[PDB]
Amino acid sequence: RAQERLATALQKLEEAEKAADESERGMKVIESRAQKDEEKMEIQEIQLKEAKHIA
Amino acid sequence: TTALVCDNGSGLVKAGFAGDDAPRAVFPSIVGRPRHQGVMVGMGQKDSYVGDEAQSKRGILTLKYPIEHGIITNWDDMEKIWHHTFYNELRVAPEEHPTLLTEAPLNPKANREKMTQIMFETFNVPAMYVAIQAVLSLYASGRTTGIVLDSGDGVTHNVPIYEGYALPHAIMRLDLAGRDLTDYLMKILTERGYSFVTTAEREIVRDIKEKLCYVALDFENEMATAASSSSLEKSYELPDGQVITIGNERFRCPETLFQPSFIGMESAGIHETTYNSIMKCDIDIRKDLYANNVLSGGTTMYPGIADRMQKEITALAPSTMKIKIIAPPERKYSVWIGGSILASLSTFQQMWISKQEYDEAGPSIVHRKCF
Amino acid sequence: TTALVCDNGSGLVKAGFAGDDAPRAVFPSIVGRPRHQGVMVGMGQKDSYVGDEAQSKRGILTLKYPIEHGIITNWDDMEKIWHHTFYNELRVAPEEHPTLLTEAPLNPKANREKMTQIMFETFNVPAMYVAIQAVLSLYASGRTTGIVLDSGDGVTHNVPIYEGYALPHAIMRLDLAGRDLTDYLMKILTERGYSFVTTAEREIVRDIKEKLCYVALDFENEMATAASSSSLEKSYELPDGQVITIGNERFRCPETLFQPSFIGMESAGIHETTYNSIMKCDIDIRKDLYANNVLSGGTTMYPGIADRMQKEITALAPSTMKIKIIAPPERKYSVWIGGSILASLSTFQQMWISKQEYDEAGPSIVHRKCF
Amino acid sequence: TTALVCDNGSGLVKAGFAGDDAPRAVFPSIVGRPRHQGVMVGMGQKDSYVGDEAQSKRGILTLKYPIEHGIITNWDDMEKIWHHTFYNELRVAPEEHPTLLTEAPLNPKANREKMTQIMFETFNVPAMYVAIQAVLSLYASGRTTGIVLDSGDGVTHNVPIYEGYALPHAIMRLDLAGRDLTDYLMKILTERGYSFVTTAEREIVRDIKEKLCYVALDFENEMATAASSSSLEKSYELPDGQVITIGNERFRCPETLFQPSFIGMESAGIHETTYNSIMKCDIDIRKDLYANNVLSGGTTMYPGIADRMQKEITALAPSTMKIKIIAPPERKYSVWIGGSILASLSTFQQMWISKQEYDEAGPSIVHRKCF
Ligand SMILES: Nc1ncnc2c1ncn2[C@@H]1O[C@H](COP(=O)(O)OP(=O)(O)O)[C@@H](O)[C@H]1O
Ligand SMILES: Nc1ncnc2c1ncn2[C@@H]1O[C@H](COP(=O)(O)OP(=O)(O)O)[C@@H](O)[C@H]1O
Ligand SMILES: Nc1ncnc2c1ncn2[C@@H]1O[C@H](COP(=O)(O)OP(=O)(O)O)[C@@H](O)[C@H]1O
Repeated sequence: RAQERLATALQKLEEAEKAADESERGMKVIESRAQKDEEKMEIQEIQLKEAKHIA
Repeated sequence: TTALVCDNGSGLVKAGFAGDDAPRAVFPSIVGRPRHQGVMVGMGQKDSYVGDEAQSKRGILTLKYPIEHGIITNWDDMEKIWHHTFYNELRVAPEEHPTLLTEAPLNPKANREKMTQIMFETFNVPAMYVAIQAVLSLYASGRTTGIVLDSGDGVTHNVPIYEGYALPHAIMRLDLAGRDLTDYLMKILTERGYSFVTTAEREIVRDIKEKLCYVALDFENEMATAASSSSLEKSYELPDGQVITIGNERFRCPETLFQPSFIGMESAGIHETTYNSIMKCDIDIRKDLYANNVLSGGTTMYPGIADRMQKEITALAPSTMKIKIIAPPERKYSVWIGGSILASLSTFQQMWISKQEYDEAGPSIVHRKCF
Repeated sequence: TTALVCDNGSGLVKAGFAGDDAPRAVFPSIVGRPRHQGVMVGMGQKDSYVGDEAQSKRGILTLKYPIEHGIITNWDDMEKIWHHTFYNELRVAPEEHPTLLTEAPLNPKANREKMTQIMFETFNVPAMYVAIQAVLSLYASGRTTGIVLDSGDGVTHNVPIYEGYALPHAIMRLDLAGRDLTDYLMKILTERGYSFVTTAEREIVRDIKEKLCYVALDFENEMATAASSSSLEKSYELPDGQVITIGNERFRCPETLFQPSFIGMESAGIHETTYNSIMKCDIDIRKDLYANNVLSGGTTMYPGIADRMQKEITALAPSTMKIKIIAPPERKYSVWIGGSILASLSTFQQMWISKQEYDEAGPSIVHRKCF
Repeated sequence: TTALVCDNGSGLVKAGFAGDDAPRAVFPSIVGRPRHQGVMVGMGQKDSYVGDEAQSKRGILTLKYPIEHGIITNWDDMEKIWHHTFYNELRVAPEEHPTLLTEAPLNPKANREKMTQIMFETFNVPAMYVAIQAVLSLYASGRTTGIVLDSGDGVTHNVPIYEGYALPHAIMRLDLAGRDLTDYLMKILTERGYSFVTTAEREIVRDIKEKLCYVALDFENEMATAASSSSLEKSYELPDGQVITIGNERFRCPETLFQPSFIGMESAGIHETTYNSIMKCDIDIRKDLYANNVLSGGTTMYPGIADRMQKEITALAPSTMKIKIIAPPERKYSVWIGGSILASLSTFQQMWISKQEYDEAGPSIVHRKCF
C-alpha cells in the first residue's frame, strides 16, 4: 500500500507540474503580447496625434 | 482510383491519399544502421531500420538523412524510405496508384529526373507528377495571390504568385533551415556544459528546440532581460535526468533566421529576402503581395515568428502599406494539404505523366510541359 | 547429437548436457596431491585427486586451484579437471559431443587459444565454442537488454547489452571476488583467536562465509548495532568440534565488495562500477539499463545484496528513474542455464568451430566472428 | 614588469615568463593524496602532494587530475596546482605579475569566469587574460593563415584562421585525446596478459605509450606484417623488472585517432574533421588552408602521424591541391611559445583585463572585447 500511494502521489505531482508550467508559458506569452500591445499603442497614439494636428 | 500525395521534405516524410484533410503517415526520414557488435545469436536482427522504428533504437544505430538541402544525396536510402512509406505505413500497392511528389524550387535537374525514373522503374506507378511546394502551400491557404515563405528543414524559399501566375525571376532560395538551427543550438548549448555530439543526440536537441525555443520581438531587449532577471530560464528533462536549464538560448537559436551571420552565412534574414522578392516583383502587385504574406513549413512554427516578421517587414516597406502575415495553425502540413487538393481536382487528371509517355520520351519528360 | 555445456568458472566446475534445466555435475575445481609420506604398503594410493574426492581427503592433500582470476595457470591440472569431468562425472565420450565453453571478458588471448587447442587435440571433440559468461546469463534471465553483473569466484564484470548488441567500450572487469572475500575473512577472523592457515582450512572458511555472511543495508548502523547488542552474533561448528562465534565480521566480509579499500584495492565498489558502465553507455539506453540490472554468479548470493545494490545505485542515479535489480534464486547457475539454452538453439548450429576449420586455420580461428 | 605565461593544459602544466624561448616549469597537473594509514610517528606526513612530487610518491597515493576535458572539475585541486606553480616552481609573487592563461575553444563560460575570479581574488594578480590555444600555436608557427589541429591530452580541436581572422562557425572540437588513448592502451594490453588498474599504473602505461607507440602509414598492411613477421615487437622495462613485449599494440593505440570507433565513439578521425572544417570554410581560402595545416600539442607527437595525415587529407581533397602538413619538432610547447610571444608584444599591453576593470564589472568582463 505504501508503494502504491507513493506512485499515485508521484503521477499526480507530474500532472500538476504539467499544468503549472503550461500556465507559466501562457502567462509569459501573454505578457509579451501585452508589451507588444503597449508599443503598438504608443506608436498608434503618436500617429493619432500627428493625424489630428495635421487635420 | 486514388492518387497518393507523398511530401518528402528534408527530415519528415508525410504521405497519404488525395482527398483527405491530413496525412495519415508522418515519420522522420532517417535510415539507421547498427554500429555495435551484436552478441545474441538467434536475435535475427536486421541491418537497417527506417522511419519511426529507427527512433526507438537511437542508442544503437547511426542515423543518416538521405536528403541534405532539398537534394537527395543517397538514392539507396531514399528508395528504402519510399518502400517503407508505400508498404509499411500506408499498405498500398504502388502499381495501381498515381503518385504526386513535391520538391523545392531551384534544385538540380537530375534530382527530379532520377526521382521519376525510380518511381516508374522500381515502384512501377502508373503515373506521377512533381509539384513545387510553395504552390501547394498557396492552394491549401485558400488564395490565388501572395508571396509564400516555405521554411522546411533543409531549405527556405519565397515564391511570389499573382492571380495564379508565378514570377520565376523573383524566387529566392536560402539554405538556412531547421537543420542549421539544430546545429547552432547544439553549438551554443556547450556554453552551459551540455554536450550533444552523437547523431542520436541531435534528435534530443531537436526536441529541445521544438519544445522550448521562440522568436523574440526585440532581440536586444530580450538579451538585456535575460541578463538581468531569471524569468526566462526553463528546464528540460533528458531521457535520463540531469534536467538542463536553458536561458537566453531559447531565443538565440531561431534568431539565426533573422541574422544568418550567427552561423557565418553572408545572406540576409528571412524578412529581408521576403522584402527583396517583393521589390523584385512588379510595382502593380506589390500591395497585394504585402497583404498576402503566407507562411508555411515547420520552421515557421516558433512562437512569435509572425509578429517578428510583421514588425520587420513593416519597418522595411513604405508607411502607407498594410502588411499582413498569414500563419495558420496547421502550417507544418500546408504543402501536403495543397497537394491533396490539387491531386483531387478533376482538371488535374490531364496533367499526370503517364507511364507510356515516359516509356516513349525518357525521363526528360519531367521538365517538359508535363512539368 | 547433443552438445555439452561446461561452465568452468574459477572455483566450481558445472557441466551437463545442452537442453537440461540444470547442470548434473557440480564439484569444486581443485586438484589435490598428498603431502605426507604414506606408510601402509598395499594401499596403492593415487598421486592426485580431482574434484569432490579431494574435499574428502582434505586433511592429507594440498589443494590447488588451476584457475586464478578467470585465467588458467596450470594447464596440466586443468586438463585433469576436464578429463575427470568428461569421464567420471558425466560418463560420456568427448569425441562424439560438441562442447560449449565459457570465459570472462577481457582475458588473455592465449587462454582461449590454448583451451581450443586442448579440446581439439587432447579430447578430440568434433566442434567447440567459447562464449562470454554475461551474455549467457542474459539468455537465462529471459531479457534481451540489461546490464549484467556476473560476480563469480575469480572475477567480477559488468557487460551492458541493448537489444542484443553489446557495448564493448563499456565493459568493466574487476578482480575482486569470492576468493578475495575468503582471504579477507581468514584474515579478520584472527581478531577473535581463530587461525586458519592451511590450504584446507580455506575450505572451512569458505563454508563459514557461505553459511553466515550477509550484506548490511547500512554499514555504520550495523557497526553500532554489533558494538552494542549481541543479537547478530552467531555460532558455527568446525569439523573438529570447538564451535566458533562470529560477531560483526558476518557483514564486514561481503562489505569488501562495496569498499574494495578494505583489502587495499584502489578501485570502486560493484555499485559504482555498475553505475560507471551505465554512464559510459549512450544516453538513450540508460533508462532501460537502469531498469534491467541483472545479477548472476555465486558471489551475488549474499542475503541483502540486492537491496544494498538498489539503495546505492538509487542514490547515485538521477531521482526520476526506476532502478530495479533482477536477482533470481537460481543465480549461481545462470551462466550454465543460458549456455544450455544457447547450445540448444537451432540457429546456433552454424556458429560452432568445426574440427576441419581448426585443422585448416590453426587455433587462431577462435578470435574470428565466433568471438 | 613582466608577464607570466601559464599554459595549464590538461595533464601538463607549463609555466614561465613572457619573453623566454621555452617554459621554465613543466610538470604533470596531478594532486595525490595518501591512501594508506601511516605508522611512522614523527616524520610528519602531509595530506596532499601536487606536481612532480606526487609522481615520486606515486606508489602510495591516489592521483587525481583536476581537469578532465579542458574543463576544470575540482577547483580546490586547481588552486593547489596554481599555488604550487607560482611559489614552488617559479618562485614569484603573483601580486606583481600579469598572467596570461590559455583555454580551449567551446568550453563552458563558468570555466573562464571562475578562473579569472580566482586569479584576481585568491592570487591578487594585477591583470590577466585568457587566450585560445590554437591562436597561440599559430603565433608560434610564424603563420598568419592556416588550419591548426591542436591535440592536447583532454581535447582535440581544429581552428581555421585566415589572414588573422578566425572562422568561428568552422571550429570543430573533439573529446578524444591522449587520455583516451592511454585508456585504450590499458584495455588493449590486457589481452596479452598484463593488467594495469590503479591510477599509479596509468602513468606507467602513459610512459609505455609515449616511448613505443607510432602511427602506421597503412593500417591493414601493418596488421598483416605484425601477424606474419615478428620484427615489430619491442620490450619495455617496468619499474620492478619483468619486461613486457608488445607487438601490434604499438600502432593499434594511436590508430584510435583515425578510427574513433575503436573506443566506441561515433565521430570521424582527425584527418576527416580537419577536411570538414576546411570544407566549411569559404571557397576562396581553402587552397591556403590546404597548404598551411599546422599540428601542435603532445598527441600530435607520434612518429608517422604527419605522413599518415597527409596521405589521408590528400586522398580526401581534390587531386590538384598541394596538401602540406607543418609539424615542428617543438610541437608540444607551441601553445606556450605563442603565448610568450603574444604577451611580449607591445600592442598587447592595452588588452589585459586590469584589476580595476574587474572590480568595476564583475567576472563577466572576461567575455567582452577584452576576450
Ligand atoms: N513547434 C516547432 N517549433 C520549432 N521548430 C519546429 C516545430 N516543429 C517542427 N519544427 C522543425 O521543423 C523541421 C521539420 O519541418 P518539416 O515541415 O518537416 O520540413 P520537411 O518536411 O521539409 O522536413 C524540424 O527540423 C523541426 O526542427
Ligand atoms: N550462499 C552464498 N553466499 C555467499 N557466497 C557464496 C554462496 N554460495 C557460493 N558462494 C561463493 O561463490 C563462489 C563460487 O561462485 P561460482 O558461481 O561457482 O563462480 P565460479 O563458477 O566461477 O567459481 C565461491 O567462492 C563461494 O565462496
Ligand atoms: N612522444 C609522444 N608520443 C605520443 N604521445 C605523447 C608523447 N609525448 C607526450 N604525449 C602525450 O601527450 C599528452 C600531453 O599533451 P600536452 O601537450 O601536455 O597537453 P596538455 O598540456 O593539455 O596536457 C600526454 O597524455 C601524453 O600521453
